[PDB]
Amino acid sequence: ASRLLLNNGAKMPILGLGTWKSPPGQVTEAVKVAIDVGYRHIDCAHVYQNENEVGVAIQEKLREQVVKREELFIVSKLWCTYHEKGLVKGACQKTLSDLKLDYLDLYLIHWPTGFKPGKEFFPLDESGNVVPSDTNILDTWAAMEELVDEGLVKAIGISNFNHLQVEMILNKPGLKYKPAVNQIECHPYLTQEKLIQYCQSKGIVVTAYSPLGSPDRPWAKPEDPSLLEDPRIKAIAAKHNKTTAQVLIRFPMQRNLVVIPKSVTPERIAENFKVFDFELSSQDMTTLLSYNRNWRVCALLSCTSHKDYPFHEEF
Ligand SMILES: NC(=O)c1ccc[n+]([C@@H]2O[C@H](COP(=O)([O-])OP(=O)(O)OC[C@H]3O[C@@H](n4cnc5c(N)ncnc54)[C@H](OP(=O)(O)O)[C@@H]3O)[C@@H](O)[C@H]2O)c1
Ligand SMILES: O=P(O)(O)OC[C@H]1O[C@@H](O)[C@H](O)[C@@H](O)[C@@H]1O
Repeated sequence: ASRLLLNNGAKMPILGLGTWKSPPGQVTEAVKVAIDVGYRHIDCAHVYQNENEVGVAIQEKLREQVVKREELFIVSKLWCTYHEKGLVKGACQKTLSDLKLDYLDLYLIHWPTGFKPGKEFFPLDESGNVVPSDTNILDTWAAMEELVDEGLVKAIGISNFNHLQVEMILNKPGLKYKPAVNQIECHPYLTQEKLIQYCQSKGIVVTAYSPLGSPDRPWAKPEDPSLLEDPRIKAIAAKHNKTTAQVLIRFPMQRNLVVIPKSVTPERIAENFKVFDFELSSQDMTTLLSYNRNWRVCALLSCTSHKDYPFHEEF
């Protein structure tokens, strides 16, 4: 239960450490602490601008022999400005460089939406809108498949894909490698029952991101819902003598999901690990599910008119 079996035969640790918003000056210590504490799965991305510093931590713990490379499960993601078939290998290689590794365990397409290649992560026109690429999902998928054949990555997957977009890849003529993982937003306010049931029926593992509601998202507001401070969730935690964070992390785990909470605080990274040793009742689970309000932290709102925008479909 500490690891789930992927369709490529590998085993993915059900708990991982997230690194979006982890400042460069703090994330090396954060990752060293996590590995020491017993984390074996780190979620990364080129767009987080801190992979070099994550890589410093991974190298220090490998050199120290705290972990063997084979025990670690390192994830990164292909950013939207590199969807072109000819840019994919290079994007993967730059991430490998920064992280100081010679293969990734899992490489995800970060969003289904391709943007204009360039130095800008969000290329804008003079009208301030995001300039798309004309690339499609299937071509980018074909490029990702040959990363597997080249030995650069062990498995490939997708992130923020809706079920029709997953369908598209699954029905691709001559599909060689299925998506191993779809990483999506999921917590009590966005429970994702339909999509999770869809992916799990197709043998695709689901990873829940922003499990605590991403209280540090740069676009946060005061009137905004807060999971960590929902009295109903505080109550379920009190009953178990756990923290509301530990309840919010255990919740996806009991849905057979992988979950990747972010912290750069050593006490919280430790607190977040102690979630293997208790059980939410079925009443707790059904209750937590009933809190769904279809509320999204990450709606990629600047791309709502992109041909590949994922969140117009029901699921
Ligand atoms: N695929 C995608 O498009 C996508 C999108 C969003 C997220 N993700 C991944 O999912 C990871 C997690 O999502 P996220 O960063 O949005 O947020 P999250 O994990 O839901 O929340 C992180 C926030 O919770 C705080 N926190 C962590 N543990 C806590 C605890 N024990 N008690 C109180 N506060 C706690 C953290 O503070 P401190 O850090 O100060 O402790 C941080 O401010 C990301 O870092 C990224 O790796 C992927
Ligand atoms: O950074 P992620 O949430 O993993 O997804 C990628 C992008 O989407 C949102 O978060 C913002 O527009 C940026 O902070 C980021 O460049």
